[PDB]
Formats: sequence, C-alpha cells, structure tokens
Amino acid sequence: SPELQNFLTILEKEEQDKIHQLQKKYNKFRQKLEEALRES
Amino acid sequence: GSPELQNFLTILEKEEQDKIHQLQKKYNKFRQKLEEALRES
Repeated sequence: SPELQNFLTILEKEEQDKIHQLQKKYNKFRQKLEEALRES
Repeated sequence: GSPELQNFLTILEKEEQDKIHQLQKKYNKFRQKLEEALRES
C-alpha cells in the first residue's frame, strides 16, 4: 500500500541518515588526525 | 610506519563498524515489525 511505501521510506531515510553521519564523523576525525600527525 | 597509528585506527574501525551494525540490526527489526503493524491495521 501507499501508507506502507511512505512509512518504509521514512524509516530508510532515518536509518541511512544516522549511518552516514557516523561514517562522516569518523572520516572527518581520521582526516584531521592524519593531517595533525604529518605536522611532526 | 606507522604501525602505531594503524593499530589505533583498527580499534576505531571496530568501534565504528559495531555501531553501524547495531543500528542496522535495530532498523531491520523495526522494518519487520512496522510491516506487520501496518498489515494488521
């Protein structure tokens, strides 16, 4: 049904947003750490 | 080099992947039960 499609896509967006923000947070930190280590 | 760095990062990677799997597990269950709840509504 339509309600099903609406609700499942809501859930998919919620899950994916949370996972991608974690991926971004870790990648930004690793990039910064690598950059800081190259200083010395 | 740098083994020191990589040893740290591998621990970080496991923490990250554990969090991601934990999220995936939760949302997979949520998906299942959401589908059930809708049918039975």
